[PDB]
Order: sequence, then structure tokens, then C-alpha cells
Amino acid sequence: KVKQDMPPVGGYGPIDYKRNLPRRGLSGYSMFAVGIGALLFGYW
Amino acid sequence: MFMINILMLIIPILLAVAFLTLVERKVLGYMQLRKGPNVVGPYGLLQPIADAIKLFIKEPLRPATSSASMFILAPIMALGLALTMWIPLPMPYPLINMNLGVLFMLAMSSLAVYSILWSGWASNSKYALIGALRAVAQTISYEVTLAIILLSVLLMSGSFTLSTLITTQEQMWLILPAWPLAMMWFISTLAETNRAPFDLTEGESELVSGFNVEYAAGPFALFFMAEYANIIMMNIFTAILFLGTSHNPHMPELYTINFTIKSLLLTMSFLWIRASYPRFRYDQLMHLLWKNFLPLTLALCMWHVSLPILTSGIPPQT
Amino acid sequence: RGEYVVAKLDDLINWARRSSLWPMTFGLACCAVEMMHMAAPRYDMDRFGVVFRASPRQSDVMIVAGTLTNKMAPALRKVYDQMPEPRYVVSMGSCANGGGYYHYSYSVVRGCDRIVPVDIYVPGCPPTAEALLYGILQLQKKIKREKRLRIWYRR
Amino acid sequence: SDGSSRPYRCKIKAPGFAHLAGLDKMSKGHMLADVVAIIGTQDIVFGEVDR
Amino acid sequence: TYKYVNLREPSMDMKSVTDRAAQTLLWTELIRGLGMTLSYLFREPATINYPFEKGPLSPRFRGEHALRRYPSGEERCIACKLCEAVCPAQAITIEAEPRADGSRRTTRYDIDMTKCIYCGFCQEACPVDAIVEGPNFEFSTETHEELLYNKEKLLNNGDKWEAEIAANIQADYLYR
Amino acid sequence: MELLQVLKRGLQQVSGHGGLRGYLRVLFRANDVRVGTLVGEDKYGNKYYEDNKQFFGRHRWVIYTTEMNGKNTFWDVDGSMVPPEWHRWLHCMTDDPPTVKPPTARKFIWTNHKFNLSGTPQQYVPYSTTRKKIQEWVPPSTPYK
Amino acid sequence: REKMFEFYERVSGARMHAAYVRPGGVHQDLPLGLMDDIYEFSKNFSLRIDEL
Amino acid sequence: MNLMLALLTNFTLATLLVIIAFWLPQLNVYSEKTSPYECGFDPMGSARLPFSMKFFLVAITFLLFDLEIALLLPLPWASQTANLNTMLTMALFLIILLAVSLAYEWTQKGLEWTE
Amino acid sequence: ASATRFIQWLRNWASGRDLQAKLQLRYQEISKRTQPPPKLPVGPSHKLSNNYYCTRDGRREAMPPSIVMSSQKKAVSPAPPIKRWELSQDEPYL
Ligand SMILES: CCCCCCCCCCCCCCCCCC(=O)OC[C@H](COP(=O)([O-])OCC[N+](C)(C)C)OC(=O)CCCCCCCCCCCCCCCCC
Ligand SMILES: CCCCCCCCCCCCCCCCCC(=O)OC[C@H](COP(=O)(O)OCCN)OC(=O)CCCCCCCCCCCCCCCCC
Ligand SMILES: CCCCCCCCCCCCO[C@@H]1O[C@H](CO)[C@@H](O[C@H]2O[C@H](CO)[C@@H](O)[C@H](O)[C@H]2O)[C@H](O)[C@H]1O
Ligand SMILES: CCCCCCCCCCCCO[C@@H]1O[C@H](CO)[C@@H](O[C@H]2O[C@H](CO)[C@@H](O)[C@H](O)[C@H]2O)[C@H](O)[C@H]1O
Ligand code: SF4
Ligand code: SF4
Ligand code: SF4
Repeated sequence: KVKQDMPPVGGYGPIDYKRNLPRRGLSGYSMFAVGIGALLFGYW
Repeated sequence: MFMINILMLIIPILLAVAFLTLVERKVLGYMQLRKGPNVVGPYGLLQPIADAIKLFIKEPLRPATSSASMFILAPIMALGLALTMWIPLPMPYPLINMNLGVLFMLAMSSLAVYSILWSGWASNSKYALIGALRAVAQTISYEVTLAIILLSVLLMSGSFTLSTLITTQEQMWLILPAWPLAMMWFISTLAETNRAPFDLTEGESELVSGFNVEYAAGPFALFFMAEYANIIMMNIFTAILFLGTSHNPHMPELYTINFTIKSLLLTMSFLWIRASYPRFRYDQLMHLLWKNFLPLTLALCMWHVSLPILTSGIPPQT
Repeated sequence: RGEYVVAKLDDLINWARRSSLWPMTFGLACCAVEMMHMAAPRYDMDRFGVVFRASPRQSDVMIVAGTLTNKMAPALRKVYDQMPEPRYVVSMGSCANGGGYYHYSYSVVRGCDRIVPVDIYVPGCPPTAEALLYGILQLQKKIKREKRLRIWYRR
Repeated sequence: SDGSSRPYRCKIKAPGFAHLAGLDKMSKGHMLADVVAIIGTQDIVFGEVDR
Repeated sequence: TYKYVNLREPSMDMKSVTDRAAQTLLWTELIRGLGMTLSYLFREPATINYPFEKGPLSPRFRGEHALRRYPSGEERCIACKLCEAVCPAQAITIEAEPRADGSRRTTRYDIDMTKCIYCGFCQEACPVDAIVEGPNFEFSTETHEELLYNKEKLLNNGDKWEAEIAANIQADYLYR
Repeated sequence: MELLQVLKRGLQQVSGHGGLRGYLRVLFRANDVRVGTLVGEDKYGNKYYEDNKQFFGRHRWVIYTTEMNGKNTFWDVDGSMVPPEWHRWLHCMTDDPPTVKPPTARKFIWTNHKFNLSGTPQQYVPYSTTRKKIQEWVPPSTPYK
Repeated sequence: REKMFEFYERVSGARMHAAYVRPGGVHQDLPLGLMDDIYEFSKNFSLRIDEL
Repeated sequence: MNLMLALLTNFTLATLLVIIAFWLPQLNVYSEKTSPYECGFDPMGSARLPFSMKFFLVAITFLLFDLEIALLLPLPWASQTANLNTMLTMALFLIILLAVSLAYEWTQKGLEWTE
Repeated sequence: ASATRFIQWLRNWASGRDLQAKLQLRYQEISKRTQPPPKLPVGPSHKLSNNYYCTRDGRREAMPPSIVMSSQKKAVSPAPPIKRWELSQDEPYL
């Protein structure tokens, strides 16, 4: 019988392509608050 | 016994510089999914020696159009001044204890710029000239902000003596009360050392090699040794300024180990930054410092004059 | 013994030169793409001590990676002349080797060795990145065989 | 084609040919380092520009 | 269908504005980029240890040329000149005459390896599998003249490489 | 602890190469101290190894012999020293080493592989393989005129 | 890019100048197992674009 | 003395490296080798021709700003004064006038390069 | 694949991705370098009858150009105006 390179019977599994840049990090308020907290401890 | 101490400073500096070239190529390599030098000596440990020997037996060229005396003078100034930057550094004891060590370092940094300007001008070639004039712009960009950043920090130390910074930071690193200045200082040292993303006076992808494009063999090596020596020296300066190591007078070598680790990591950060970012445009560098750092640096300078006075925490003069 | 000393000194300078080969950032056509793949992580030419540098004043090797046309010939000879010595030329690909697919063109130099001396000829169109690396390692073993000081001693 | 087994003429239209011809137009008012960026944004290969 | 790559309006609520102020002042998106290169530092590099390790190839690889024989040892080439006719580079030069036993065989068979474009048309054109491109790619030379192959060189290549060439042809001849 | 298991593997490499002397030989000859399964050896002394836990391209490798065809190759190794039977396996053109699937024997195949001979007295020199085309008249050896 | 050069070399025998697409179709059919390997490459590629 | 000895040693070490660099290697000098570099083609015009400075106004402002820091660097010492009311007022006064001058040059488009 | 757990965690955290699910280095998911032989199909012209070449000869159906005008009512355009593209419903905005 004919034998040549073919996809599997059900096809290949799904393939991602869409952009994915995960959302990380604390908010602006929390980050500024930690910065000021460090400053005040330094000054003291 | 002082001459021995001088040699035990500059021989190690040049050896550390040579192996910083290997470390950079390996660190960049692994960050780039490759290895970097690993064939010349085990783990590439003889690679800096091969390059050094190669360059100093390579034919040095004096360009037909160059100004001979200035062409030779500039690389000599570059390396000479780079080694001079190390003499007041307290590790923990300076080779030369200066009252105004910080001011000395500022002045010598300014003088080292002329090794770029004169080498580029003396080459009498267009890419060399363009590189040198980029150094003029770079110096104009960072120098004013760099001095005022130091001033704000020294208002907590109380003196221009480098060894006092050790005393100042005995309880706590100055990075805590002055991390905004540390941020701006760290960037300024990249610009000061012509390091990426501020590698503009060489700007390989734009100027081929910029100010040193006409230099070959040993004269070129002098410029390379100078820049890499300044990169290490400026991160030692950053460690002393902001990450003060505690000093036990009876175990001075514990200071040296702790301080050496900090300076190394700060130097590794320079390589890390080079691996990560694109290059600035040299007018965009000037706008970064003048339109962002300088307004903030002026404001913080006002704050750090007032803060000791209002908190009754002015440091001792001595 | 003088001979023993110059023999060992030849080994040192030969080792230093082959261990630290800096090609000029010089590419001409398709073959430069395989040259790019030698710098890429799989082969990592940097790990042999092979580093591209843009300036001819700071280059040890010229890899002629692609067709040399008549209009380009004076420029290639110029940047070759501007390399300090010792300097080496690696001819990469059929075009550089002898004209290749364009051998009979009115605008092509039939081999870069009409313009510059060539140390190593890397065949292919293009040579694989590994074939070019084999050519560079061949250049290294040529440098290792040099006898400059030994011949000077017997002058 | 002229009916034989060899082409009579083959003009190649390279997209980078017209793009590079517009480099001067696109670089107006820009600095040297922007011209470096503009060359890359056109995506030029001189195998096709020159033929 | 089409999509817009860069047509979005930033929100102006105080939280979003501060989030952007923290980004501008604390360099958060620059720090994020440092994280990516750090992750690569701790990934195993992709470098192979040439020449002790070799990049992978397939049976179809087009490398150095070689002239082949039948199992008896007779040359397969019968001087038909199809390879010479098809060669896009005119890299092949052939002369032929009746051999002393009357066979149709070449007296010249040259390949200018500095003209050749390693395209494989010659081995497609050959009706008897005489001229092939073998798997060797490590044959760079110190002189130009060493790359002007004559019949003796090409036959020596076939005798040198026949063990690999025959196995490579065995793997791929059913795709031809 | 994993950091301890890592150090154990590093020490197993010194014994896996037959001791510090064997470990240093391979480190300085091949800049790699990994240990693999000996797939086979060829008549010139090249040893072939594999480790299928390594990623594709690093899962096969050769430690070149120190002497081939009268040449000292302790420090001078090159890819042209691999004979054709192992060349196919080393380049992953096949999965089967010549130990398992030996090549078809012919009486005209080289019994002795030769590496790249460029730059040596054994280098190939091109020449025209055809005989002279025009035959010139030879004058008589006698005087008669 | 180096892994995609392998696809070129596996269908044609050349990493770059395949000369594979011809008037009439292609020179040779896909070797067995090639589409599996293209799928493995394509499965991971978008993540590489994300890093870029 | 220690200082002069240290400077002399550094700049002598650099000078020796240059002396070795020039006298140790084998030289082969000819016209084409020493010609000015410009990517393979001969330069068009001298490199001594005027090179326009587009940041000329920032460069002059640098001179004025670079003298301000000379006036400010004594501030750590001035903070030891007993007359801290005057000193703090004059320190803040000087820095503000520096900020005002910066804001003026900024708003008047002095920090933009000439195109 | 040989990274220790802590190192996998570190680089996973630094990049913000799970890097172990899509390693860029190939291991054993790739095809075997030796394959069974193929048996390729034939084309539509592989027949023993009803297969005369003159009925499947594309070249001999090519014709010289139609001369529309030579030098020996509503306005028209070369083709209908192009239909406006629609926005992607997969992801209209990047
Ligand atoms: C951080 C600094 C790093 C410095 C690294 C220093 C390098 C250390 C390794 C030195 C190796 C020995 C030098 C050999 C290289 C010489 C260059 C070369 O290849 O020439 C080939 C030439 C070949 O010459 P040739 O006669 O055979 O042919 C050339 C002439 N034509 C072109 C016609 C063919 O060798 C020589 O001419 C002399 C070789 C002598 C080797 C001994 C060197 C003595 C050093 C004194 C030199 C005098 C100046 C003083 C310099 C300062 C002294 C230290
Ligand atoms: C109690 C009252 C207290 C009062 C005092 C309060 C003070 C604290 C609050 C003030 C704000 C704190 C932050 C100040 C830091 C400086 C911020 C800054 O200057 O960033 C702005 C600058 C410009 O960004 P840009 O978007 O291009 O332009 C803005 C629009 N014109 O952005 C940039 O600089 C971009 C820099 C590009 C080059 C970066 C290359 C390196 C990046 C990695 C470095 C990581 C940092 C490590 C630091 C190590 C320190 C040793
Ligand atoms: C363009 C022109 C801009 C000009 C801007 C000028 C701004 C000046 C702002 C005032 C600065 C000084 O502000 C003033 O400092 C002094 C001391 O330092 C303070 O004085 C306080 O401390 C001092 C001693 O330290 C005591 O003598 C005094 O009893 C006490 O009140 C004042 O309470 C405060 O009002
Ligand atoms: C006491 C020291 C600390 C206080 C700060 C002192 C420095 C003040 C700096 C100038 C402030 C006002 O002056 C400045 O005017 C120009 C108008 O061209 C504005 O600048 C405007 O164009 C430039 C260039 O595109 C950008 O900065 C910005 O996009 C825009 O705001 C600045 O946003 C504003 O800051
Ligand atoms: S030799 Fe082949 S690949 Fe190289 S430049 Fe010429 S045509 Fe392109
Ligand atoms: S591979 Fe192509 S160019 Fe080379 S000889 Fe064969 S047909 Fe000619
Ligand atoms: S096509 Fe084959 S048989 Fe014909 S001349 Fe060429 S090599 Fe010989």
C-alpha cells in the first residue's frame, strides 16, 4: 500500500501562536509605598 | 616598601582586567545560549593570555594622516589615568589616604576623557573624529549630574574622604536612605565608563570602532585595558558609596573578602546589562540626564541638605 | 641551546596567534549567512577564541564570504591592505574560490585570489557552517606550523 | 519566452530595490544612528537588490 | 481578515496612571527584561563540541563529488555527458572514446569545485548513478589548484567513500 | 540535597574516565569530561560514544585516536579522521552504528581511510588526463638534400 | 533558524540553496518522519517569539 | 612623595607597554596599509573639515552648570556652621536658581538640538 | 533536561514562564534517524487506457494573445472594486 509522510489520523495537537506576555508585579501604590518605607527607615 | 605596595596594586589590576574579558565573554555567551571561550586552557582560562600576547606581537600602525605625538600620547594617558584611579580606594586601607579622595577621583575621571578626545582627533579619520565628538556629548550629559549625586550622598558622610564612607555605613548601607541616588548613580557610571547601553564613543554597529578605529595591536590594547579597568574601579566606588562593608581593624581581610564579593557582583551587573538592552541614541542620552536625572538630582540635593538639619543628624566634620 | 629556545618561542607566538583569531566583520553575499551561523549558539565560534571585530586595524583574518564583483574588488583590497600583520585570508564558497555560478559574468572577479593571497579555500555553495568551522580550524593548524623564529635563527 | 528551452529575458523585480531607493526620502530629518535603524526596517538583501 | 498591531488607548484611571508612573520611575519593564537574560544564563547552552560532535545531516546531503562503480569494479559512467549538459555552472568537462575493449568510457572527467554550486543536478541527470554528491563536507584545501578535480581524484573519492555513499543511496533511492 | 547529588556526578566523571590522569587527558584533548556508553572503536583507534539523555547533537561523539596513519594526533585532531562507516552514524544520517549494520564490502573500497592531505606531500595535484591530440611530423635522421 | 535549516537539508540535501521548488511541483517528496519534526518545532516556536 | 611616586610608576608602566608594542613586532609599512580608513573607499575630504555641533547651546550651559557644583561642593562643610538658618537659606537659594535656569532653558527649547 | 529542581525554579521565575514544557533543545520527541522505506503513490496519468497524451497536454493548449485592438456604452474598470477587509475575530487588536 501507499506509504508517504502524512499527518496522524486525528491530526496534530493544537499549536499556540498568539502573543502571551504574562501580567506580573505589584501595583504602583505598593511599590512606591515600599520605596518610601525603606527611605524613612534609612533616614531614621 | 611603598614601591612594593604600588606593584601589588597595579599588577593585580591588570590581571583582574584580563580575566574580566574572559568572564564577560562567558557570561554573555551563556546568556546567549552558548558557551564562550572554553578551548584555550581549561574553561577558557588561558584565553586572555593568548589575546594579550597576540596583540603585543601584532604590527602597530601609525596612520599616514595621524598626528604622531598625540596618537601615541592618548593610549598612554588612558591606561596611566585608569591605574591612578585606584590609589585612593580604601580596601579597606587606601594606598594613598587623601582628604578629598572623591574630588580627586572626579578630577581624574575628567582628565581621562581627553585620552578619548585626543586619540580620536589625532587619528585624522572621520569615524575616529565622530567617536571623539560623541565623547564630548557624553561628558556633557553625565558630568554635572554625577557630581551632584555624589554631593547628596556626602551630606550624610560629612567629608570627601573615601574611608569615612566606611564609618558612615557601619550600621546600615547607604543604599537604604538613598536608593533614588543609587539608581541614578549606577546609570551615570555606565555612561561614565562608555558602557552599554551608552557605548557610543565606540558604537561598533554605527561607527565601526569610533574613536579607536585606527588603533591596532598594543596601542589598541591599552585602550581596552583602560576601559575595563575603569569598569571595575567604578563598581568598587559604587560598593564603597552605597554598600559599605563593615571593617574590623584586627581582621582587615574580612573586609576585603566581603567588599570584593560586592564589587564583583556589581561588575557582573554591567555585563548583564550589556546582554539585555539596545543602545541609546547619543542625543537621547543627553536628554535622559538633563531632563530626568538632573531635575530629580537637584531636588534630592535640596532634600539631603535639609534632611540632616531638620532631623538633627548632621554628620561630624572629622 | 639557541635552537631549543627559538623552537619554544615559536610555539608560544604560534599558539597565541591561532588561539586568538579575530576575523574582520566582512561579508559579501549568501555565504555570509552561514558565517552568521558559525557565530550562532550551535557552533559558537567565540568558544575557540574567534571574535568578529569591525575595524581592519583590529582584525587578523579576512573571511571572503561571497561573490567579489569588479566594483567591489578595490574596496576588498583596500581593507586587506589596512590589516596589520600577520594577516590571513580565508576564501569561503565557490564565488570567492573561483567565481562559482557567476564565473562567466562580465562583472565578477573569477576568484578572490586574483586580488589577495589566500591561505584556506572552503568549498561549497555555501559551505555549511560546520564546513567553514573546519576551514578555520585548518587555518589554526596552519598557523601552528609556522616557523618564523626558527627560520630567522638560521638566517 | 521565445518558444525555445531557454528564457529570452528574465527581469527580476526585487522588493528591496524600490525600498532602498526610498531610503533618502525616509531619512529626512534624522540622525546617523536613525539611518542605521531605517536600513534595518526596510529589510534589504543585496543579492536581490543588485542581482 | 486583518488585525491592528498598535492601535490601543491607555486607560486614565488613577490606578493605571500610577502603575505607569511606577513603571517610568522604577524601571519595572527594564527589570523585567533583565529577568529573561537571567533565565537564559541558567539554561543549558545549545553548543555542540565540534569536531568531537557533529551537526545532524540526512541521506540527501549534497557534499563532495565521487564517481562510483558496479559491484564488479567496472565504472558506472558511460560518458553520456548528461551531467555535463545539465550542470548550471558548466563545472563538468568530459572527453570520451572507445576503451581498448570497446567500452564507452571517459578519458577526461573534471569537476571544477570552485565553479560548482553543489546543486545535485548532475546526480539527478545521471542514468546509472555514476556521479554522486557524497556526504563529505570537510575537504577545504590550502590552494586553489587542489579543488580542480580530474577523473583520478573523483574515482579515488568513490573508492574512499563508497561504503557511506551506497548506504545513503539505499536510504533515499525510493524517493527518487 | 540536589546540590550534593550534582557534586557526586562530577566526581563520578573522574572515576568514569579511569582516574585523574584519564580525566585530565580528555579535558585537555576534547574540552569535555562527560562519560558515555562506548558504542564502538574503529581500526584507527577512534572511540565512539553515545548518551541519549543528552540533547540532539550532543548525544553522539568521537574521541579521536592519538595516532593515525603515522601522524601524531594527540593534539592535532580534525573531522576528516572519521572513516566513512562511522561518518554516517556520527552525523546522524542513520541510527545504526557499523557495529550493528556493517557496510557492504567491495574489493575496490579503501581498506585504509585517509584524512585531509592538503598542505602535505600527499596532496592532490591536478593534471590533464588526456593524451596529446596532434602528432607532429618527425624529420628524417639522414642527410639528403 | 539552525533547526529550520535542518528541514531544508532533509527535503533537499542543502541547508540554504535547496533548489527544491521547481516548475511542476517539488523535486522530491517529504522524507518519512519530517512532518512530525516540523510539528515539534512549531509547537515551541511561539514561546520563542514571546521571549523576543 | 608617595603620590608622585605612584603617578610616575603608573605612567611609566603605560609608556613601557607602548615601547614594547612598537619595537617587538615585525613591521611592514607601505602606503596603502597606513591610508585612512573609511570602509574600503578613499575618504572624500579631509577629516579636519568643520564638524557642526548641534548641541552647542547645551555645551555652553554645561560651563555655567559645571561652575555651580564648585559652589555647591563645600556644602558638607558649610553644614557644620553654627549659623544654620542663613546657611540653609543660601544653600536652597542657590540650588533653586540653578533649577530656575534649567527650567528657563528647557521651556525656551535650549535643550533641543539644532536640526 | 538535566537541570536541578532549584535551577528550574529559578529560571522559571526569572522568565515568568514554565520553560520545561517547551525546551528549545531537542531530546527524544524527534523522529528516528532511520525510517522504514516509503512507497510513494503515482499520478493521475499512470493508466493503461483512456490516457492519450493529446487529451492532457497543457502546453499545446496555450494560445497566442487575443488582439483586442490593433492599428493595422458604460465605463468599465479592470475588475470589480476590491471588497473591504473585515477585522479579525480571532484577535482584532494586538
Ligand atoms: C600585557 C603586555 C603583554 C606583552 C606580551 C609580550 C609578548 C611575550 C611573548 C614574546 C615572544 C618573543 C617575541 C617574538 C615575536 C617577535 C615578532 C615576530 O614575529 O618577528 C618575526 C621576525 C622574523 O624576521 P625574519 O628575519 O625571519 O624575516 C622578516 C624579514 N622579511 C620580511 C624580509 C622576511 O623575527 C625577528 O625578526 C627577530 C625575532 C627575535 C625573537 C626574540 C625577540 C627579542 C625581543 C627584543 C626585540 C628588540 C626590541 C625590544 C622590545 C622589548 C623587549 C621585550
Ligand atoms: C520622606 C520624603 C522622601 C522624599 C524623597 C523621595 C524620593 C523617592 C521618590 C522619587 C522617585 C524614585 C525613583 C527615582 C529614580 C530615577 C527615576 C528616573 O529617572 O527614571 C526616568 C528615566 C526616564 O524614563 P523615560 O520613560 O525614557 O522618560 C520619561 C518621560 N520623559 O528612566 C530611565 O532612567 C531609563 C534608564 C535606562 C538605562 C537603564 C539601564 C540599566 C537598567 C537596570 C538597572 C537596575 C537598577 C539597579 C540599581 C543598582 C544600584 C546600585
Ligand atoms: C528664587 C529664590 C528662592 C529662595 C528660596 C529660599 C527658601 C528658604 C526656605 C527657608 C530655609 C531655612 O528655614 C529655616 O531654617 C532654620 C534653621 O535652618 C530654622 O530654624 C530652626 O533651627 C535653628 C537652628 O537650626 C534655630 O535657630 C531656630 O530657632 C529654629 O526655628 C527655621 O525654623 C526655618 O524656617
Ligand atoms: C528644585 C529642583 C526640582 C524642580 C524641577 C526643576 C526643573 C524643572 C524643569 C522644567 C519644568 C517646566 O519646563 C518644561 O517645559 C517644556 C515645554 O517645552 C516641557 O517639555 C515638553 O517637551 C519636552 C520634549 O518633548 C518634554 O519634556 C515633554 O514631552 C514636554 O513636557 C516640560 O514638560 C516642562 O518640564
Ligand atoms: S558561493 Fe554560493 S552561497 Fe556563497 S555567495 Fe556564492 S552563490 Fe551564494
Ligand atoms: S552539483 Fe550542480 S554545479 Fe556541481 S557539478 Fe553537479 S550539476 Fe554542476
Ligand atoms: S551523467 Fe553519469 S554516465 Fe553520463 S557522463 Fe555524467 S557521470 Fe557519466
